[PDB]
Amino acid sequence: ISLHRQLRAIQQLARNVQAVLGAFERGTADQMLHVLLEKAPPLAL
Amino acid sequence: WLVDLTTATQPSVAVPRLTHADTRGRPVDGVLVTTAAIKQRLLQSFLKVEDTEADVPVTYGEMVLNGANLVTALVMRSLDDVGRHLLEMQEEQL
Amino acid sequence: EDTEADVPVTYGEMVLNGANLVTALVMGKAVRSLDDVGRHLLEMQEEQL
Amino acid sequence: TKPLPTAPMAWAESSPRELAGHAPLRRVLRPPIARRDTRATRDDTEQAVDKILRGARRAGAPRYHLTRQVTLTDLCQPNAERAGALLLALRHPTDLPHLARHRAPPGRQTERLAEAWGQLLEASALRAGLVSFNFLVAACAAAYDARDAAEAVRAHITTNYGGTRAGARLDRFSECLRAMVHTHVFPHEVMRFFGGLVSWVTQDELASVTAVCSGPQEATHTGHPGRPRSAVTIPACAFVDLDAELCLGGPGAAFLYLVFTYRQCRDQELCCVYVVKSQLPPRGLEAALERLFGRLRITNCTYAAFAELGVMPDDSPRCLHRTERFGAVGVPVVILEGVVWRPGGWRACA
Repeated sequence: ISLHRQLRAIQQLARNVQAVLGAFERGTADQMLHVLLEKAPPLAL
Repeated sequence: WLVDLTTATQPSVAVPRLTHADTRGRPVDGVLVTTAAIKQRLLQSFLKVEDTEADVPVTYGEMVLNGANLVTALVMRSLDDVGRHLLEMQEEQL
Repeated sequence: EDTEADVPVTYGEMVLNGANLVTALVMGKAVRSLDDVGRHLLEMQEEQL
Repeated sequence: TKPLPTAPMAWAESSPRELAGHAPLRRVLRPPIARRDTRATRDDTEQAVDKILRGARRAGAPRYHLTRQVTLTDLCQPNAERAGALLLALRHPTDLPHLARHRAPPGRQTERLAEAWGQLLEASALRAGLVSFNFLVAACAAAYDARDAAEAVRAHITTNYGGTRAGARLDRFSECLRAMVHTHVFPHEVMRFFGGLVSWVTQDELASVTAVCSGPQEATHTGHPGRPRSAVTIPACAFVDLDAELCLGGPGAAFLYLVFTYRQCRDQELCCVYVVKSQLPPRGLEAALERLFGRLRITNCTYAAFAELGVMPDDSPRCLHRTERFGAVGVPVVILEGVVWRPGGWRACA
């Protein structure tokens, strides 16, 4: 019975970790914008 | 006077699965508690003893899960397997 | 860009995991008669599935 | 006879609750409490015997209290008027000349009511009878507000009522009504409600009228098997609402009342009989009589007298306003629908 709950609670982590591990493939898309906006001067200059 | 101690309590609610009974099986209603001075005074003069060796239950009562939040998941196998996996995870608790 | 579309027909239904309660008439008091409580539970929870 | 819209078709038969209620009682079990732990007729009349058995193998349906009365045909005419009119019983008129001697104020002609009533007995003959409502409208027709439809009431009465010189019955009974208020014997002290028409029996000079003294209207088996149905009809001069004149437009059951209006003057005394439809308490009604009819208050003890007549059980009550035919006469008639009759007593003035 207690092991059957652990099949719910350990697999509950595999959601919430992949939602936090998924914050790092969108940190790349974030912090490749914050650098290319600092390498770039505007067209008018 | 002892009659009154026994008449002032309204009966309980619950029904145990196993009752303290005599060797004959007559069940036991209540419990008096005193010091050893008074108890041994009654058992001589005033009261009587219908039996000595009684029966007592042994195993403790247990519990069963009735109802729960239904929470599952999957990794995408049709879309109904979410449903079928529930009955699975219900069939366990039975 | 289209004329005829495909649409479902049947409604849905629900899956029932409820609170399962008993009120059971009883004649005589003994373990079997009492265990029937435990039994009628399983009977009833066996029914939902 | 067992169709297949079953859940309604069994519901109209008087249910599944009576089957299930007799199921735990009677269908199961030995419990309640037990131990512990000859060519055309026959078979035409023979199935009619079986129809009595069909009348006996079985038997909503509302109740009634039908009444009958042997009624002289002087004042009312149950043949001329169709089934579904109001009716009015009377006291016996031998009490009229004595009560006028004690209820009339000093200085007034107490001999007038006994004389005016005596002229009526010699005018309809050219015994507590019955006054029909349509006959009463043409009597008090000379006091109304809509005077043309009161003449439409007077148009069919002088042509359809049985008797000689029906207009002489009208103008003498209207003289009796002017002698009522003058001798202070008010017409509500005499006019008593008798139930709505369903049928009547014809005979020379008298008729045996059947009526519902209490109950609903339309489901009385009238006698006619094609139509056991007869709507309540009222002429347009007497029909007064209080939902439109007081802006009470909400749904709800609508009550029906009779209302007399009294004008006490020197030899010019008016009478008006109105049918008041309301959503009001009967105790919450006298204040509404103060708002409308204060003109007859000054010219006069109250000017008004009223009693209950019946209840419409509808949530949104439905009325009609048509022009029906009493013979060949088109009369603007307010046809009421779905009326459940419950009478009551009059209310006081002095």
